Amino acid sequence: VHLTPEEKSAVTALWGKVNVDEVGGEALGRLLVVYPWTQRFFESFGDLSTPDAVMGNPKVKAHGKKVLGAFSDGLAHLDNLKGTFATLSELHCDKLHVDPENFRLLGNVLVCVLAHHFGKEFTPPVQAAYQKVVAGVANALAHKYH
Amino acid sequence: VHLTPEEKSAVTALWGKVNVDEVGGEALGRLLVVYPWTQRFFESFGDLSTPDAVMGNPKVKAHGKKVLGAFSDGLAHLDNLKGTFATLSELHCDKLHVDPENFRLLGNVLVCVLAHHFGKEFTPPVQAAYQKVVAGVANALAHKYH
Amino acid sequence: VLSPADKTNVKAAWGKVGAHAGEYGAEALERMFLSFPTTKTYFPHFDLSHGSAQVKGHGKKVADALTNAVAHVDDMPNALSALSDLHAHKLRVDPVNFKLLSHCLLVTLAAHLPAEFTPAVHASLDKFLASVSTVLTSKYR
Amino acid sequence: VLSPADKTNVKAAWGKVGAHAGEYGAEALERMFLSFPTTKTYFPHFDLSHGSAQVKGHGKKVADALTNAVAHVDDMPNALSALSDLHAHKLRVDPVNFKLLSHCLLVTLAAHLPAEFTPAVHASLDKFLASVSTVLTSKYR
Ligand code: HEM
Ligand code: HEM
Ligand code: HEM
Ligand code: HEM
Repeated sequence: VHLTPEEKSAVTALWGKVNVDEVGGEALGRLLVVYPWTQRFFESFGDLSTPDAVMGNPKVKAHGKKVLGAFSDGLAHLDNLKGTFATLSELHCDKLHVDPENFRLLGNVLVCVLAHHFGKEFTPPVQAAYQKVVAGVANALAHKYH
Repeated sequence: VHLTPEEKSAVTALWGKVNVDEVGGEALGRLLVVYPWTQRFFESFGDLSTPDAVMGNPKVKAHGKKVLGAFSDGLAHLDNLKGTFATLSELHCDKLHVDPENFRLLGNVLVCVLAHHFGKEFTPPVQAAYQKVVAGVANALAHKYH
Repeated sequence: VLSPADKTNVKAAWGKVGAHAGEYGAEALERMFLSFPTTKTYFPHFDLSHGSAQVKGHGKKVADALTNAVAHVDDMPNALSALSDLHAHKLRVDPVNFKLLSHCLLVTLAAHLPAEFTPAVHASLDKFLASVSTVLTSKYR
Repeated sequence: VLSPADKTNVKAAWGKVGAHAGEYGAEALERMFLSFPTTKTYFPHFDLSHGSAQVKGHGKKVADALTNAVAHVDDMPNALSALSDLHAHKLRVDPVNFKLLSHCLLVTLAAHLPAEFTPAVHASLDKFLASVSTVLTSKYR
């Protein structure tokens, strides 16, 4: 993750202001609404028939918090994403059977959410740092696939 | 790049029988025919209005040989594609302005040409190893883009 | 395909963009140039520095084209006909780049339209831009 | 769009495959699973070892749908509507995978039809698999 010091502090600075709970639920909900086929993995979560059903679904909100908690923990180890995410990788591949492309779609959806919450504060340079971070994270979760 | 010892020997063995002249000509030629937009970089090569014209164009054939010439060097540097291709990356970005997505296109075409030529001998396991080489070469050529 | 609801959402979102469109296009372009540097290879003749005139000027042209497509949402292939020939025969931009710009346009809208960028609207806009991208790319070969 | 020459080029190439269709389909599937392992996540229920019967049987099915596509090249949506429904609403395969499968088909064809895989035929066959892909992902949302 060729992330420069300037890129690194920018990511971290912003991350400080994030409410991980509401952001993870927002991101996962949108993932499910914008790219409807990513619902195939969450049939046990209940009603996902309309936007409000998805965004308001408590299990979606609870799972999003779970996803973001791991992402944060990843932001604390930017120089070693692969190690940090290795077990999550094996899991998503061997047990859950999730096509890694889903990790890239979530990343972009997360960037839209951050953009949505911070407006002007989400400058183009800060967006550029985050794009590198979400690819790195996507790549780390993909790494142990076989 | 994570190439398995048996994958390595699989790449090297087959490459030993590759006719660089023929194959370089074919790959570049097909690139320009199957993906017409790539022709934008080779206007000075002359007539490229039809497949026969493209496949016949001697500047196309001469440049194909050069391209595989560089590719060959990479195969003896698999453990450091980045360093081996650093200068070429710089030229393709700063002097030539080639969108790296073109590298990926060439790789795939390259893979089809090897199959066309070797038939049976270009087995699924062999293809797999060459898909990795092709991607590595592509990623190394994009490395110094800024 | 775009549904009635999608069409409705797009008209509403772009309707609120209004007289900022051009600026949003310049920003969208700037975001693309920094987040995806390879896209710059199509603009070696441009001054790409922040605040550049050519950017601001090209930004406006892009926005005008999206405004026209929304103005002709039920006849986009014909309304964009010219733009399509241009990108396929003269410019010859690789198809993947269209996803990059589209993504940067959503980010730009997300940043500027807090109340209107609802999930449902985000979806519709994404489909819409994917539909534009497809038209501009339909005559490549 | 597929041009008349493209149509002719494909009907021609696909004709030679003739009875080898099920074999080539199986081979493309195998090439895909090894070359691009992420594609295996859509077949966790299949025995994916070399030459196993699930891959053989599925190979035949893919190729037959392809024969159906060639035979109905001027009317692909109608002909493939049901497959389009299946992939969109039930299997829900990410669109990026259609390219990997298409590439593997092309490799299989080039390996098996030395005389027939001319550059123009190569171009047409690629455009053709792309058209099939589009139709198969047209109802995703
Ligand atoms: C930012 C990237 C992601 C991270 C960090 C992440 C993290 C996690 C974590 C911590 C779990 C719980 C693991 C456990 O139960 O032991 C999980 C479960 C799961 N993940 Fe991911 N995830 C990511 C993206 C995705 C996406 C894109 C998908 C598919 C669209 C996905 C599919 C699933 C599924 C289906 C579960 C199990 C849900 C259940 O318990 O029923 N993940 N993920
Ligand atoms: C397999 C990846 C590639 C390699 C290893 C490669 C290698 C080379 C080499 C050795 C040269 C000669 C440089 C010199 O004159 O010093 C060259 C030039 C060039 N390459 Fe690439 N190339 C690759 C792919 C591409 C593709 C995909 C494109 C665009 C479709 C491209 C566009 C060009 C152009 C426009 C030139 C200058 C040609 C001229 O002299 O008119 N290259 N490349
Ligand atoms: C949302 C989809 C897009 C639309 C609606 C669009 C629209 C336009 C318009 C209106 C022009 C001006 C043409 C004129 O002067 O009449 C243009 C030019 C141009 N566009 Fe696009 N564009 C899109 C995507 C892209 C992308 C993805 C690229 C490549 C990254 C690109 C690269 C260019 C280039 C290089 C020019 C010519 C600039 C110059 O030489 O002055 N466009 N486009
Ligand atoms: C070239 C485009 C493709 C065509 C023409 C095609 C065709 C078919 C056909 C004919 C079936 C069987 C339907 C039935 O049993 O009635 C099928 C099922 C299936 N396809 Fe595709 N397919 C294509 C691409 C893909 C790709 C890219 C994927 C993802 C890698 C995929 C994943 C599946 C899966 C998982 C099944 C169900 C397998 C089972 O449970 O039996 N397909 N497809």
